Amino acid sequence: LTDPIADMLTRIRNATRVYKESTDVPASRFKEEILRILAREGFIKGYERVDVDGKPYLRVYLKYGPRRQGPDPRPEQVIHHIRRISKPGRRVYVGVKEIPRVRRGLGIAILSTSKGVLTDREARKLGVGGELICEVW
Amino acid sequence: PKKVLTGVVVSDKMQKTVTVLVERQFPHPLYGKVIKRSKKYLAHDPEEKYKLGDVVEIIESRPISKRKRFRVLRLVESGRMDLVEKYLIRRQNYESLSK
Amino acid sequence: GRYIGPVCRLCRREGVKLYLKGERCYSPKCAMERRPYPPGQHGQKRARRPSDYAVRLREKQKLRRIYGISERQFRNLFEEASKKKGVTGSVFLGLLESRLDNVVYRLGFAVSRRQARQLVRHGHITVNGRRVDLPSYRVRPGDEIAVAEKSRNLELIRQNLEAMKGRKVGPWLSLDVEGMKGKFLRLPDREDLALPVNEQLVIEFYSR
Amino acid sequence: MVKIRLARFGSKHNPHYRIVVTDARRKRDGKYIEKIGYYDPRKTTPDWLKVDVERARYWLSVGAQPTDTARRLLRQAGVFRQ
Amino acid sequence: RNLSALKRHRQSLKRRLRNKAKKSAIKTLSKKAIQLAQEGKAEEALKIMRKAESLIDKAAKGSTLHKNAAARRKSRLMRKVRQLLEAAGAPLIGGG
Amino acid sequence: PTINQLVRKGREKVRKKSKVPALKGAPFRRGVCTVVRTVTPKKPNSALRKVAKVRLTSGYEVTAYIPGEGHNLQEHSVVLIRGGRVKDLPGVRYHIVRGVYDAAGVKDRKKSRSKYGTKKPK
RNA sequence: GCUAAUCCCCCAUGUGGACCCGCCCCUUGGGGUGUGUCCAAAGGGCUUUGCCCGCUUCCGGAUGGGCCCGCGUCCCAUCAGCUAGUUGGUGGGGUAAUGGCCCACCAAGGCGACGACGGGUAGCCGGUCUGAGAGGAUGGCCGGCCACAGGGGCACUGAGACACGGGCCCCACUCCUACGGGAGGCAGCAGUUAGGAAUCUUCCGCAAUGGGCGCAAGCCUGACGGAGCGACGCCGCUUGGAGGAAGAAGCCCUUCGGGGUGUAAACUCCUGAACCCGGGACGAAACCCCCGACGAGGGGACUGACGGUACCGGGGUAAUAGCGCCGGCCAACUCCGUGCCAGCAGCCGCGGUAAUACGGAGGGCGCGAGCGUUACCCGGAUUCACUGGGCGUAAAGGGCGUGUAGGCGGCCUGGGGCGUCCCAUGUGAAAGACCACGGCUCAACCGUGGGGGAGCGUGGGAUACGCUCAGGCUAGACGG
RNA sequence: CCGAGGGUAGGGCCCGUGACUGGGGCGAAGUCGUAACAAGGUAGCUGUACCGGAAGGUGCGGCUGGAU
Ligand code: SF4
Ligand SMILES: [Mg+2]
Ligand SMILES: [Mg+2]
Ligand SMILES: [Mg+2]
Ligand SMILES: [Mg+2]
Ligand SMILES: [Mg+2]
Ligand SMILES: [Mg+2]
Ligand SMILES: [Mg+2]
Ligand SMILES: [Mg+2]
Ligand SMILES: [Mg+2]
Ligand SMILES: [Mg+2]
Ligand SMILES: [Mg+2]
Ligand SMILES: [Mg+2]
Ligand SMILES: [Mg+2]
Ligand SMILES: [Mg+2]
Ligand SMILES: [Mg+2]
Ligand SMILES: [Mg+2]
Ligand SMILES: [Mg+2]
Ligand SMILES: [Mg+2]
Ligand SMILES: [Mg+2]
Ligand SMILES: [Mg+2]
Ligand SMILES: [Mg+2]
Ligand SMILES: [Mg+2]
Ligand SMILES: [Mg+2]
Ligand SMILES: [Mg+2]
Ligand SMILES: [Mg+2]
Ligand SMILES: [Mg+2]
Ligand SMILES: [Mg+2]
Ligand SMILES: [Mg+2]
Ligand SMILES: [Mg+2]
Ligand SMILES: [Mg+2]
Ligand SMILES: [Mg+2]
Ligand SMILES: [Mg+2]
Ligand SMILES: [Mg+2]
Ligand SMILES: [Mg+2]
Ligand SMILES: [Mg+2]
Ligand SMILES: [Mg+2]
Ligand SMILES: [Mg+2]
Ligand SMILES: [Mg+2]
Ligand SMILES: [Mg+2]
Ligand SMILES: [Mg+2]
Ligand SMILES: [Mg+2]
Ligand SMILES: [Mg+2]
Ligand SMILES: [Mg+2]
Ligand SMILES: [Mg+2]
Ligand SMILES: [Mg+2]
Ligand SMILES: [Mg+2]
Ligand SMILES: [Mg+2]
Ligand SMILES: [Mg+2]
Ligand SMILES: [Mg+2]
Ligand SMILES: [Mg+2]
Ligand SMILES: [Mg+2]
Ligand SMILES: [Mg+2]
Ligand SMILES: [Mg+2]
Ligand SMILES: [Mg+2]
Ligand SMILES: [Mg+2]
Ligand SMILES: [Mg+2]
Ligand SMILES: [Mg+2]
Ligand SMILES: [Mg+2]
Ligand SMILES: [Mg+2]
Ligand SMILES: [Mg+2]
Ligand SMILES: [Mg+2]
Ligand SMILES: [Mg+2]
Ligand SMILES: [Mg+2]
Ligand SMILES: [Mg+2]
Ligand SMILES: [Mg+2]
Ligand SMILES: [Mg+2]
Ligand SMILES: [Mg+2]
Ligand SMILES: [Mg+2]
Ligand SMILES: [Mg+2]
Ligand SMILES: [Mg+2]
Ligand SMILES: [Mg+2]
Ligand SMILES: [Mg+2]
Ligand SMILES: [Mg+2]
Ligand SMILES: [Mg+2]
Ligand SMILES: [Mg+2]
Ligand SMILES: [Mg+2]
Ligand SMILES: [Mg+2]
Ligand SMILES: [Mg+2]
Ligand SMILES: [Mg+2]
Ligand SMILES: [Mg+2]
Ligand SMILES: [Mg+2]
Ligand SMILES: [Mg+2]
Ligand SMILES: [Mg+2]
Ligand SMILES: [Mg+2]
Ligand SMILES: [Mg+2]
Ligand SMILES: [Mg+2]
Ligand SMILES: [Mg+2]
Ligand SMILES: [Mg+2]
Ligand SMILES: [Mg+2]
Ligand SMILES: [Mg+2]
Repeated sequence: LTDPIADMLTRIRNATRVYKESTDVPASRFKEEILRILAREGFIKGYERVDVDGKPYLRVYLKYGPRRQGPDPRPEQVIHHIRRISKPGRRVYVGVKEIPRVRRGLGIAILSTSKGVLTDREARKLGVGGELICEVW
Repeated sequence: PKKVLTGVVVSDKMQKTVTVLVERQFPHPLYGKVIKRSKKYLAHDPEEKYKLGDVVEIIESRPISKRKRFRVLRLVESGRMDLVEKYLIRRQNYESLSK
Repeated sequence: GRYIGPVCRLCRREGVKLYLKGERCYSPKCAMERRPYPPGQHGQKRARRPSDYAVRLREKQKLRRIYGISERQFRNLFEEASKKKGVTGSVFLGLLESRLDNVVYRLGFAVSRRQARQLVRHGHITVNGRRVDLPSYRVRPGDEIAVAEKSRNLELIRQNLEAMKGRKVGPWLSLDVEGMKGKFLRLPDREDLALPVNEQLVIEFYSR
Repeated sequence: MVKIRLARFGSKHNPHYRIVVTDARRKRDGKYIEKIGYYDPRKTTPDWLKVDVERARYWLSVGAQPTDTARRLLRQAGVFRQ
Repeated sequence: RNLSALKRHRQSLKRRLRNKAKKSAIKTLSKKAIQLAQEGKAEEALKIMRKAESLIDKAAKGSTLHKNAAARRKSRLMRKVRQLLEAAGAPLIGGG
Repeated sequence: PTINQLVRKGREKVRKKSKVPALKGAPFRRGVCTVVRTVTPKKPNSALRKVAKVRLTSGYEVTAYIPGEGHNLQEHSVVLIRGGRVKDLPGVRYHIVRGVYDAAGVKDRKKSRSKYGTKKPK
């Protein structure tokens, strides 16, 4: 496994697309800090540290919209979109002045900075930059 | 200031001179990724005290010879032959890239 | 220079009276009153559906034909508007308006912009005192647009000054007849002019 | 020596010099060492002359030599008032 | 077809004479003195060495030697003479 | 390709192949005609196209089109040429400029006259 | 053969400065000090026991430079190996100065897939052009650096040159001549010729800015300031304006009733480019002279190539329009002629007797002292794709393993802080560009002010992710 | 001594050109046949090999991208 982070985000996207209530990803005090952004910003209900076969995991509680009318009754997603930016193949770093506005504000860019994991909004607030972990909307 | 660089000694087969290999990273100007590039400096060692495997710092200095414009500033670590291997194995591999 | 030919065919092609003459524009001897179909052998033939391209060309040509201005000059203004702050469609109409010869025709000193040119060109006009005979002078707020003293006493300008006495003049202008002088109050809000131009279609012409 | 003089900018029949400190061996309109004011011989605006006077005294203090018709525009701005 | 650049060449030729002339002597003497100091012959070496040192600094007054050349020439003279005398010694006059 | 692959090999800016080499970077080039004659065009056309083989100041010898109805070109006719092939006569890649050197304009053109070096009439 | 000097030399004089040795600070050859040694000079002019311009040695400044280092700088790997002054060392030579820059000896090294060596192409930058941007393309004019001065080599003079209009030599070419001999170097401004698709007057002036010499008067200045030619470009302006028929003639169409050109013309009136007449600049106030003190300061005078031009006044004539296109893309349609011919053509395609596609015509569309064509650059081209593409069948998975370099890499904890991120500060010239204002009647053009940036140096700071060191783990992997 | 260059001798790369020659592209108004496309009238294609005026054929092995 070469990208624990992408692996997580993908475990989610994959789950969210068949409408699972939850899905578990292998635990990391960094992966957590990202989920701590994902829930706070209201993309997930939240997470809890559980265990599977003795091994530390993060069970992640997924969130969607109403049932819908039409021949396809499947609800809208709350996480419509989530994708790595920086990767191990190509680390992506931004100064504060060049942090992107995801989707006109309606989405976020989580970022690892030396003031911890922030959103665009949060980063610009404390006025620091860093590795741009990913984007969600 | 006088530019200072840190690197491994890869040759001591000269008298009063060592070859110090300095490495650096930098984002690719277009493709973003952090990439390494390295370069050998001939460093003045009047004392023949620096040896193969030494990780050292060298300081840009007034020219000593053609090609020698750095003196060894000071030792940093001893015995990194594992680096010297990296370099040497690459040179040795060159015998296979010919015709 | 400017167009200088049969001017009625213009209106006829545009399908709209543009008031390019002055007096005759208002009579029933107006071309568009007699033959409101396009000039030449084919105007009576049934029009076929104009292309999108067609449409925007026409709108631009019309706005341009009104001011009798050369296409280069038109263009240079429009660009000027695209660098200038705000809404380009506005500013463009505004900047088209702040031209001397238009202001002069706006303030009524002549019956046609065509006539209002030859007036500026023949040095019969002034701004803030000084004589100006450049039809393209970009007039700013505050500017006093007079008749030449030596030109005040002239038949044509008399007859044309007399026709202005109680005619009201755009919210962005003031006219002091007898005193033969007028004032550029501000740049025109779009509403302040009501030209048969969807100037939006113009921006769209130049974005191809 | 280092000199203080007029570099002609502007355009044809429309002079606009920059009183300027440059090396004597430069070309007229060349790289100057420092700009220190301007001069409009046609006098066509409220301030057709200006001089950083605190500066022009430094360059002088340290050996710059003004041209003739620069000396004047430095007198007229009273860099010489004792 | 004419100039005062001609004049300027005329003079160069003449300065050249005085220069070459001056530099010859300086070398002649330093060598003479280094030669003595090898087989030293202490007093005599030092005698000539002064005569060089004079001649060096004298050329340095003008365009012949740049003063640092003179410095450089002088330094290398003294270094040579002395260290030669150390295989035998001892310094008979001045100096120093 | 991976990002790495691109660090290693880069992307390749691809050059253009000029379609009028004989010009040698010139907008036009002078020449003399060797052969002046007619050529049959390819499917589905049919004609007797007028053509000159021209020897150039640029060392090259090419076939150039002679546009217009009728001309005055023969061997030794000095001619200016311009770029532009004639699609239906393969190998013809250049045009003779009428109205220049020994190539007359078209007698009696009224329309499109500049492209044919025919003067404004009475 | 003669004679002068700010020419040359000798001695004197030593604040100082140079050099060897010692010693103190400093730490590459920086500053100080003691002994020894060595080094200065030119006087000219006034109003003449006093000032001006010089001359000398030292120190600092300022400005201009030399050298050195990090990083950046195109195409071909069908160029993969290159290197004997080669890489290092010791001593010397040389220079302002380090250095294999040069030399002697010694050692056997230096470089290379992070692309050496080789070939090809190109002066580099500020910028310019395009592009939403990223990027691409480009380096003409202006500014900066470099390099060169018929092709080569060389040094001399000098603060500075290995010197475009200085010197030496060799070559190639041309010329002159009295036939013995000798001379040249426009890639300075003009100009000739050749080449070419193609690129200017053998103009005027030092009035202005600048430079050189001079105490100054001033002299020189093809730098420069201007004038000439050329729609080459951009910007500005003209060939008029108002009125004027249910609407002439001519010409085109026509179902022969009419439709078009067209308010277009005529004609009527108004203005008044050009032209004529008068006046007529800004650019020029310093230098100098006067008083004062040859300073500060006040006042006097000279001087304008452009140019009697711009411009101001008065008078005053209706006064150049051309080019492309009209099958679709693409805005603009009918008649005749032609009949797979003549021809058009950027792509698709038009023409074989009713062609909106050829040629002419009427009419129409687009621009207008321009319009078109050819060439080339970016664009459209997300068609080299970083932004921002792809590989079952469209072009595209290596025949398969094994493995070197490389690229990449699980969970937890600490140290370091390289990447990364923040702040401060220096640098980021000027012009250009962007925003504001202002001057030429506008504009173009031009001036003043403002706004920043990447990037790189320096100081400080942060530690999440990447890194690195250190210590744990067992989910990857390996083993029993 | 070094030294522009000159001379001698032998190498390397590149460009132009050459009797003749090999195929290639095109043209098309021709001769010969009909190899592929249908089970294309012998399923096709294929690497190799031998062979034949020519498309091609046959052997060996492979693929189905083969009709029934
Ligand atoms: S409006 Fe005036 S211009 Fe337009 S047609 Fe009627 S008359 Fe002619
Ligand atoms: Mg990305
Ligand atoms: Mg050395
Ligand atoms: Mg109106
Ligand atoms: Mg529309
Ligand atoms: Mg705008
Ligand atoms: Mg209106
Ligand atoms: Mg556009
Ligand atoms: Mg002289
Ligand atoms: Mg001798
Ligand atoms: Mg010298
Ligand atoms: Mg000296
Ligand atoms: Mg055909
Ligand atoms: Mg020829
Ligand atoms: Mg045509
Ligand atoms: Mg005497
Ligand atoms: Mg003495
Ligand atoms: Mg040797
Ligand atoms: Mg040495
Ligand atoms: Mg020197
Ligand atoms: Mg060497
Ligand atoms: Mg490298
Ligand atoms: Mg390569
Ligand atoms: Mg070459
Ligand atoms: Mg070149
Ligand atoms: Mg684009
Ligand atoms: Mg270039
Ligand atoms: Mg160019
Ligand atoms: Mg330049
Ligand atoms: Mg040379
Ligand atoms: Mg030369
Ligand atoms: Mg030449
Ligand atoms: Mg020469
Ligand atoms: Mg010279
Ligand atoms: Mg020379
Ligand atoms: Mg040189
Ligand atoms: Mg020079
Ligand atoms: Mg010359
Ligand atoms: Mg004789
Ligand atoms: Mg001779
Ligand atoms: Mg001559
Ligand atoms: Mg010329
Ligand atoms: Mg010619
Ligand atoms: Mg010129
Ligand atoms: Mg002068
Ligand atoms: Mg002067
Ligand atoms: Mg002087
Ligand atoms: Mg002259
Ligand atoms: Mg009628
Ligand atoms: Mg009618
Ligand atoms: Mg009629
Ligand atoms: Mg009319
Ligand atoms: Mg004046
Ligand atoms: Mg067109
Ligand atoms: Mg178009
Ligand atoms: Mg159409
Ligand atoms: Mg015919
Ligand atoms: Mg017909
Ligand atoms: Mg067509
Ligand atoms: Mg036609
Ligand atoms: Mg124009
Ligand atoms: Mg293109
Ligand atoms: Mg487009
Ligand atoms: Mg692109
Ligand atoms: Mg991509
Ligand atoms: Mg594709
Ligand atoms: Mg496979
Ligand atoms: Mg293989
Ligand atoms: Mg590995
Ligand atoms: Mg790693
Ligand atoms: Mg890790
Ligand atoms: Mg760090
Ligand atoms: Mg900065
Ligand atoms: Mg700037
Ligand atoms: Mg900006
Ligand atoms: Mg203004
Ligand atoms: Mg500015
Ligand atoms: Mg840590
Ligand atoms: Mg570990
Ligand atoms: Mg396991
Ligand atoms: Mg030799
Ligand atoms: Mg040789
Ligand atoms: Mg020779
Ligand atoms: Mg052949
Ligand atoms: Mg078969
Ligand atoms: Mg068959
Ligand atoms: Mg078959
Ligand atoms: Mg077979
Ligand atoms: Mg046979
Ligand atoms: Mg057989
Ligand atoms: Mg098989």
